[PDB]
Amino acid sequence: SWDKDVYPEPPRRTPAPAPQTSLPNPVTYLTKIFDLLVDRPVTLAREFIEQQHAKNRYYYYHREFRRVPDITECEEKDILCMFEAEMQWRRDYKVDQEIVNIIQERLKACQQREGESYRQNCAKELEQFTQVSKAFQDRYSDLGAHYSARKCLAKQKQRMLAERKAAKE
Amino acid sequence: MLKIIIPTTMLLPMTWMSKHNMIWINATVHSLLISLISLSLLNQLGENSLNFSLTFFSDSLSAPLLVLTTWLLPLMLMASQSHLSKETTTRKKLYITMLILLQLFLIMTFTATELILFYILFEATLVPTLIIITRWGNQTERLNAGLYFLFYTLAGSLPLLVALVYIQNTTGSLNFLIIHYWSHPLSNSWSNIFMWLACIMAFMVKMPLYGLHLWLPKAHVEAPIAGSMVLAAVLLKLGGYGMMRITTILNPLTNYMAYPFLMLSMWGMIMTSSICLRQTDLKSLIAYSSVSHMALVIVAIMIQTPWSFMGATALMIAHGLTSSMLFCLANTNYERVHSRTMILARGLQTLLPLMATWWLMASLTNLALPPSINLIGELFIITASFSWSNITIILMGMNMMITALYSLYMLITTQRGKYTHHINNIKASFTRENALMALHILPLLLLTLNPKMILGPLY
Amino acid sequence: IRLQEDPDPEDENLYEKNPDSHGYDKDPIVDLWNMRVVFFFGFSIVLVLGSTFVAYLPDYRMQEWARREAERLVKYREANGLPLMESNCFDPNKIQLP
Amino acid sequence: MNPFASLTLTTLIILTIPIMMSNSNIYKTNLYPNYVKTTVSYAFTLSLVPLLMFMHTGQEMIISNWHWMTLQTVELSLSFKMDYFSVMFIPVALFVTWSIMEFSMWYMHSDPFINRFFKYLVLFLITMMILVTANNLFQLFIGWEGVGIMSFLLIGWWHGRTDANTAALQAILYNRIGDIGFVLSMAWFLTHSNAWDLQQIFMLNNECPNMPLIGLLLAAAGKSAQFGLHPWLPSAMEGPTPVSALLHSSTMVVAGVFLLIRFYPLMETNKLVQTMTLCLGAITTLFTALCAITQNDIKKIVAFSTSSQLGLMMVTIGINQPHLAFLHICMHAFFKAMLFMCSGSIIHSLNDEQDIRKMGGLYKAMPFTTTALIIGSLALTGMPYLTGFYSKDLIIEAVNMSYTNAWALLMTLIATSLTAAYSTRIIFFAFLGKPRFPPLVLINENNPLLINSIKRLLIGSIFAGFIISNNIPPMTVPNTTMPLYMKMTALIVTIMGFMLALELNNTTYYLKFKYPSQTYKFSNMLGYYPSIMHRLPTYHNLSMSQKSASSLLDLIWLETILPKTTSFIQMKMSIMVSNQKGLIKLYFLSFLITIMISMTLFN
Amino acid sequence: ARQWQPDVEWAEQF
Amino acid sequence: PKYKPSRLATLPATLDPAEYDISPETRKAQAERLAIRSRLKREYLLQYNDPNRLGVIEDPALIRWTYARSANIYPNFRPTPKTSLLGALFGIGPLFFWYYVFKTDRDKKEKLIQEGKLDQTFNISY
Amino acid sequence: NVLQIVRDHWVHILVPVGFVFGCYLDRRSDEKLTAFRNKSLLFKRELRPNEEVTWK
Amino acid sequence: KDMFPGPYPKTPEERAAAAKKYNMRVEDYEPYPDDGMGYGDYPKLPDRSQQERDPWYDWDHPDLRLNWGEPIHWDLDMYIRNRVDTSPTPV
Amino acid sequence: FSAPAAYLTHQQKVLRLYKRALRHLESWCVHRDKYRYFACLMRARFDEHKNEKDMVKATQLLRQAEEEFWYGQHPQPYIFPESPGGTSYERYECYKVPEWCLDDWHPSEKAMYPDYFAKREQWKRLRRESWEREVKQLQEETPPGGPRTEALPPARKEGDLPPLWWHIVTRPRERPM
Amino acid sequence: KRLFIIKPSGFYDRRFLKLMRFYILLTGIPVAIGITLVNVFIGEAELADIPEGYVPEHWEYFKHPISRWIARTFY
Repeated sequence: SWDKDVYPEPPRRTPAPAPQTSLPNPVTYLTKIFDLLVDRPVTLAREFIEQQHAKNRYYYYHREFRRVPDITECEEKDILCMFEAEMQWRRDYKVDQEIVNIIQERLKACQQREGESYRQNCAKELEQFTQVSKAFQDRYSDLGAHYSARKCLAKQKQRMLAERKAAKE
Repeated sequence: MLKIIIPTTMLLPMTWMSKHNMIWINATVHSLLISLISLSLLNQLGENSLNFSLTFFSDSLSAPLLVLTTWLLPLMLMASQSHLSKETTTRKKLYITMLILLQLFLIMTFTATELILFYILFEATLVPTLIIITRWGNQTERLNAGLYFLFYTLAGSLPLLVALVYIQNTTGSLNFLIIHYWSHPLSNSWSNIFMWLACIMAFMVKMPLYGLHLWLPKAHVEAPIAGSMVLAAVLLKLGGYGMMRITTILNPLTNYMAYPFLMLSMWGMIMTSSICLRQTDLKSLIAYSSVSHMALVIVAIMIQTPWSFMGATALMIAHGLTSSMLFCLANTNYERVHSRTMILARGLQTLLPLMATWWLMASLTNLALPPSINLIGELFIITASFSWSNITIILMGMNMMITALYSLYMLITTQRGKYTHHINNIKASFTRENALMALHILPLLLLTLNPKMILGPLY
Repeated sequence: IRLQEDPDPEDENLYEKNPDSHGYDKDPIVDLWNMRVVFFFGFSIVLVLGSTFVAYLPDYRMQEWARREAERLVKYREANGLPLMESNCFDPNKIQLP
Repeated sequence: MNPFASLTLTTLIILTIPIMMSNSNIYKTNLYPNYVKTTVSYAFTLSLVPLLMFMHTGQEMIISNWHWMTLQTVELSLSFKMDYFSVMFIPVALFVTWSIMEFSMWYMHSDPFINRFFKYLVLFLITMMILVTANNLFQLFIGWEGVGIMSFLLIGWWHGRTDANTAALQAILYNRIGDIGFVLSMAWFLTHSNAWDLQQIFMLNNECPNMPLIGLLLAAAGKSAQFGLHPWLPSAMEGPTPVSALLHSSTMVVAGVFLLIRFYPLMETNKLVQTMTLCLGAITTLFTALCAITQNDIKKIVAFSTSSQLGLMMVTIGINQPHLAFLHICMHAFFKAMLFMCSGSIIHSLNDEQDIRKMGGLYKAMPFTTTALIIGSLALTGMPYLTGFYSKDLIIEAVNMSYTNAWALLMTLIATSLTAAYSTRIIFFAFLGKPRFPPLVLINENNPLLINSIKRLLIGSIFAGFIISNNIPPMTVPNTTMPLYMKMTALIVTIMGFMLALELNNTTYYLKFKYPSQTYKFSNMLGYYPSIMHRLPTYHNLSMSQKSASSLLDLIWLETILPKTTSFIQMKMSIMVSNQKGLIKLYFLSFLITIMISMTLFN
Repeated sequence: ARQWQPDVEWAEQF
Repeated sequence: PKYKPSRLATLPATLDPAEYDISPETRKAQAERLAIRSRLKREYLLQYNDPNRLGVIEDPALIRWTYARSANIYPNFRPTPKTSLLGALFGIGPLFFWYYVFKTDRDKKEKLIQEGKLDQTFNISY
Repeated sequence: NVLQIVRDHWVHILVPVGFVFGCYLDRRSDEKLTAFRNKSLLFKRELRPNEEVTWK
Repeated sequence: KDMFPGPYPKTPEERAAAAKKYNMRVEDYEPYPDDGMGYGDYPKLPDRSQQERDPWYDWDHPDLRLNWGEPIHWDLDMYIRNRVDTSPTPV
Repeated sequence: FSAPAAYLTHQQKVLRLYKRALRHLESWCVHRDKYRYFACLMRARFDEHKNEKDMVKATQLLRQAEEEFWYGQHPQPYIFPESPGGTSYERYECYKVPEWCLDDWHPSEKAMYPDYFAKREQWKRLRRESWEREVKQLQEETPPGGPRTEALPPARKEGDLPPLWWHIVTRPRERPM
Repeated sequence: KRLFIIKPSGFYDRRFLKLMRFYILLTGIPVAIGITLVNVFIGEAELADIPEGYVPEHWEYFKHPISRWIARTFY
């Protein structure tokens, strides 16, 4: 259901069953018992419920907000423009928080899946999380509990002044 | 917002024109209905606040408090039915109307869009409270308690009035939205320092800062049960809400001016928890526990980090519920033994079993047992303060340890041991008291399933 | 020192006149109806229906919307080679730095 | 793989059914304890299947089912870490709980609130399962505090007994002192890795500075009753014997060790924390074993044995051998729960007698409990090819063949000798010799419940060691080559301890009554630790609270500084202004002075 | 039990 | 040897010289103490075994203890130099100590941030 | 009698009528705040046919 | 009003009245040192915990080990059986 | 129990020390045969100077024994289970419900034990009637300046009960369950 | 010999617990039944794209039918 591009899953490499002993593997019998006593009734119930859902098929939509002029293109006391820009900035802040959440989910999934080789096999995920975390900390950090778009603008201006000072040295 | 204000006002003629056998019933019915209606205010938007009109608005901070007040009014009525049973009809109606006026004033404080209207109503809350404390209190100390409380609040709040009017004159408006958008940094001049103080001390008095907390024990001990309930559940959170609202125009001077208050609260939590360890009055122990809990909210507000504000809101709601329930339990014990001495009546775990379970659960919530919202708030504030400074963890852990110690000490002293031999008037707990405790506890436990509701606007 | 009534005996147990009391008032009928009103409007309405109303409250906090927007943005950034999250909350081309 | 998640979640969910049904009519009948026991047995049988799957393949997962709340960039969700540790510890805990619950259905039969007792047992089991199967630090803390609170409620089972209340409060105090470090660790992990899940914490922290690991160490010391925070466990013997057998013997007291095991990939990087854990473990082993040698209360001896075994587990953690420590936890649960059950049987048979001095000649009077106690003591003392052999012997061998603090190693060896010693004590002064209990002998153990529970724990303490050791995948490089004397060190020390203790036990018979030595007083009085650390700090804190704060600041200075001083000044000014004179001759002269002053000043 | 309700000693203070 | 008592471990009655005084004055003192105790016990039992009592036997001793702990503190307080100095060193002492500690820590943190020598790789929650 | 019931419990209708009146007053207040009904750069869209207002 | 704790006794008459008030003997009655701490006339009972008291005596309050009307120590709460114990120890 | 005395005589104190010495000796000498051997030796010492008549010396004999006893005292002496300091001390105190709690029962609850409650009311009647005699009797026998000992008088005449008997007689049992 | 057990009155606590359970269930059971029926029969919504030329209602941006009903009726 979820876009596999957003949440990448490596191809599943499952070893084939190659028993060498002649003893009856209790795991196989237990799995068959489970599939007979739980899976079948659960699947039948899900089939019934999915039929009922398909009988009454309705839709819900993802609301899309158009881009609005930022706080940079906003007069000193233009309360209307400032309100629009502040709402857009808060929406962007929420979206960036969710982006960081997605990256963290990727990192956790990689850490669990790779088992004992997570340190070497999740370097790419660690790098992606480091990049996103540094970007987020540069943008949304130290603002405080009363953060506003004007405060990010001020922090960005301070950072750009520091960059200019470094470049001129 | 008038959908809640108008029925609250209509409660008064209803109670005044109701038969003497139906004041409590009608009051409970319609206060519960008002709370049910006010539950609709919890549908807060992610970014923008709910601006009903030019005068009233509500965000993810105001809505939980409004719901708490509308829910606490019926609880206060149920708790105050008992001792106000032999009173005359007119005085019972008067008491109910005082409670209703207090609730109405609290609603209009939590919804006000103008800082001066907020101040007017938040100082108007004094009159019903003071009357309740000095008229229906049982002891002779209710007169001094009312004065201490009233004068502490007024001496804190009058400079706030001066500062608010000065800000109105200088910036042109006191509306929360405008004062938030048109915000400007405060310089390090002495004038800005004293404006910061004038704005801060008023709410520091309300939620008792260590040193300005002397009025809270007197007020909570001498007042009747319902009065203590409001004073502990809402009238302390008024200061926290006001501080979280006004800290928008007090930056960046707070960074440097918060040190005295931060240190005062971070030491007063330990001091008041230790005081609870050595208390002889149950209500005084609960009041000092309230002081210790509100010290954390003071710290969280004075740190001004998103996690600190979320923890502050959660702790405010949780502490209000827990303190109200603890005061109700102490009231039941008092109405049974007619004394507030903790060591007087012992071994109540064998005479009132369900009341013992209520005490146990209330104490567990008080000591921040996971996954209660008390712990959610405390842990958020602790993490915020640790990020502020790693050294804070020592005081936070010591405070948690002492809180657990004194809460379980209260539980052991009251609901454990050998029963008091001579006491023979302990009757089986009524359905009303058990229902009161259940209505105190069940929302508290349910909020842990949806903590997002009481985590404030920064969630 | 004064002609005053003797202290009234400690509050008479409502169980004495009616063993079924529920607390509240003294009249048994009004006691029963007050208990019914309290329990109904407290547990069956504002607790049960209240928790259900607050549990199925429509998502106006835009959490699912934010997650979907984040998914779309991540798709765009990774597919087109953009470095996921930028390092400026506002475009530098619109900032007139001193 | 698909059945795995379902089975692992059901094994935890089924345990909540008795709690839900406690609101029904079953809770009011006498069938509730039996329903609880059957529920736990079914839970164990269901938990066997995921263990079989793990043994077959190695199936480990994480089930993040419910999304609780998202705090901006931090997502807190109800997640269970089904890995080797959890999937293997759940069956052992459930088996022990089943045995304990049958033994309690026998032992706690007379109690008017046996249903409450069983409900509290299941609540503790649920909290422990939450703790073990926790993927976030918040859920782990939930389990932590739940276990602590259930311990508090079970220690003070008899509310009338004040000593039970004191013990429960002491346990809560020490556990909260550990929770201070736990909260420190949680805060550090959140503020330096932006996650409470074990996954991201393991990922980001590849150096893991001292502070979070020191907080974890403090929490472990708190829950595992290590030195400084040790005395609560011996005092926790104030509760019913099933409680001390289930919580403070096998499941609860290993919570700290399990917490340290859970964060092993982090403690591996650090070196100071490893040394601190090793030293703390050695101190605990030596001190607790030394205290146990001269204890006269059988429950107290077994509690100190639990403390020493927990110290040995902490040492094993300090030698960077976490899986060995987990294996030792698993085996120690098996044999120590049985030891406690045998002690409880002895106590019940002799009419609530717990002092070994008034118990004797029970070898043939109670053959089944005698056999079980002997087998348990042998397993504890690392008798070869028992349950304790596959853990304790390997631990000693690993400690010997490693870069280790020498005195820690010496203390561990001495502690093993003293474990052999106190084992001899609970056999000589209890089963051997002539009877010392009062007449009217009521010795009887032919109860199906007690016999069956002890029998199941016997089978588990005999064969589970071999089974688990041969079934688990290899997770540590074995010490193949080792000097013979070092290879036999464990057995040699155990034999030496056995011989020396028995020798002194025989000398007790000699009619040579002497006076106590200083060392005996030190050992019997628990190193004096719960006599100055329970009187001086407490007295200082309480006296400070009463005088320096409660009176001095609040009721005196705070009031004197602001309210009292102002009111006094206002009163004096009121007296001055209202002089109550009322003479025109005075204030008309005042008017003249005012007119002159105004003319001078304002011109 | 009852409210304190000023007596003559308190009233004569005023 | 001999037993050295302390405040937390009082002298046992057996090792107390006063336990062995048989002088008639001490005996008379014990008799008076017993008489007072027996009178109090008689009053309490008369109130306790009374079938007509349906309340709490108020204890004047408990009332006095509660009053002295809470309400009688300030009226009997005199700002002596001992009291004033103890109050100061216990009230503002710890406050200034904690202020110094926290201020130094915050200054160190701010300096490290300013010079860029403090690592905050994943500090995106505060 | 029915008339007895109403003459004794007419007060049980004030607060519901109060809630209705408060909702009406809130709607009336919302009426006088339609200064930017469809004039916000974010939600400004063409009115659909047979839709005079978006009620915003 | 005369059965409540009062100021520090100064005259021997006041010391006798306070001793009578607290149900003690005049010789045994010893108030706290009047250093200004606010103790007042409340007696300074021996600083011994509630654990030393005879466990076999029939106290009015068994768990507290006290008798009705008996003067209560200032630090009773600190000296209860659940808290700091001053009973003699072997060593 | 029994009413105490204003003091313990030298005879009482010696006996008190003797019981403690033997009980501590039992704790030390765990073996029954071992304890019996040193018990007679202890008995001999308490009989070596029994006939000593100098009370000054007799008190000095006591003093030396107590110092010897305290130093030789067992740090962990044996305590009976249902004794102060015992493992089973106050264990069933949470089940001892006072009898007056039965008057608060619902009539339906009292309807399930008619014979017991009917017999209980007869006990209430006895207490109500006899109380006036007990009040009267105590006043007569009491010395003018109140009592000087806790010992209470018995029922002097017929048709009378010992004064202040109700709580002593209707006390909860040791195992209420 | 069966001896009478002296207990505090448990009638009132039991009655309160029974009343609390009954009053909770009186709406919990109908609410749970309604939720199950709605989920099984009505079901949730499908995330479809916004059709061109169509302006969805505010309640049409939520998934669960009960949440949609709340948003359409009270907001």
